[PDB]
Amino acid sequence: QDLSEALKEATKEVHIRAENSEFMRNFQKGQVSREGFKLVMASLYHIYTALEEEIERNKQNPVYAPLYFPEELHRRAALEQDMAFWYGPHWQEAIPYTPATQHYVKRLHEVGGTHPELLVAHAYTRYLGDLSGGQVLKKIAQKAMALPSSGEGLAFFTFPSIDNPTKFKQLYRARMNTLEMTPEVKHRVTEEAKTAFLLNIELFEELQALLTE
Ligand code: HEM
Repeated sequence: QDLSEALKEATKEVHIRAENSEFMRNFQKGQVSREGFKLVMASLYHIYTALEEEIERNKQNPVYAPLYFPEELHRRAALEQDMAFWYGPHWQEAIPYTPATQHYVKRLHEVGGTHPELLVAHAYTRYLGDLSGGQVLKKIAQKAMALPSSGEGLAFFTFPSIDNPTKFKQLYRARMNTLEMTPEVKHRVTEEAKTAFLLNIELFEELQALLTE
């Protein structure tokens, strides 16, 4: 069984749970405020910072290297424009760093430092999602929050070096299938992908509590 297929199978059920999180329902219903959006976006800032720092540490390692697409995928410079937009010039000393965000960053550093062969799980989970449901979330954000088509505030959702997200995703899946793959690596990669989804679910449960409690 191809890694891309194995991953899709392993994560299809938790994906259902992820897209039907309370925070995400509210999001999809058009019920998303400036405050909430700022929270989530700050949290993603720390997360992709960690992910991308670990991608860079392992860019020449053959267990990840074929998935190394900084120009097309990396989100950090984008998230920097977005933080400046949402939090202002001094956003670096403004933005929150929640405990669930930290738990996520911490795992990212463990994977990147000790188990680089799983790093694919974490890039899969985030980047492919961004190129799928992220695109739908983007249109909802624009309508709900009156964000202009020029794109300010939504750099995270914008992939100017990818012309066709669908064909790119196909390319990425195919590449995933060229990684050296043993049963031990395949099993563990698909477990880590599930953990990645859970980390995301936990982040959203925490953001939603913060918006109420
Ligand atoms: C309202 C929220 C969401 C919607 C509407 C949504 C929608 C989608 C749709 C329609 C696809 C299929 C596209 C294709 O086959 O190429 C997809 C794939 C994916 N999504 Fe989501 N999604 C949402 C949230 C999430 C979250 C929170 C994550 C991860 C944290 C995520 C990760 C992925 C991944 C990794 C894939 C690729 C599956 C694969 O083709 O192997 N999605 N999503």
